Amino acid sequence: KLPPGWEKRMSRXSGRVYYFNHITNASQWERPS
Repeated sequence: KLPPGWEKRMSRXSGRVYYFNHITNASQWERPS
């Protein structure tokens, strides 16, 4: 599973997947380990 707080999203816009963290407000293109 994704680590705590992380959600996989897609901007169906560009079709790019990204990840967002609810705890920290961080976002990143790559899947968290």
